[PDB]
Amino acid sequence: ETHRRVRLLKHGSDKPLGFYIRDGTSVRVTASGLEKQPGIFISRLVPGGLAESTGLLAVNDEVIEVNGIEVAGKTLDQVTDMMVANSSNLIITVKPANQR
Repeated sequence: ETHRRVRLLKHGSDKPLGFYIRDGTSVRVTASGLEKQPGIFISRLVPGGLAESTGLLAVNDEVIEVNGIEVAGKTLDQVTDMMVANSSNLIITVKPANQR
């Protein structure tokens, strides 16, 4: 299965998380069919940050959920709000676009 839950930030609140996110409409084949929906993707991944430190995610990768709570279908505000709340434990689940 393509997605893995990665925890970003368990030590290092001084340094940046090391990644940026982006919103785009993702069309996937779901139980509903081909459905295009708001989705968050990795926009930039920065070396030196926790994202690169885990190095398990890539910029092409698509975000599924954060801390156990789905972001697939939420608004960019809602998902960022997750991340701000999950600042002590940012767990993001992504799937690579080029599969795993």
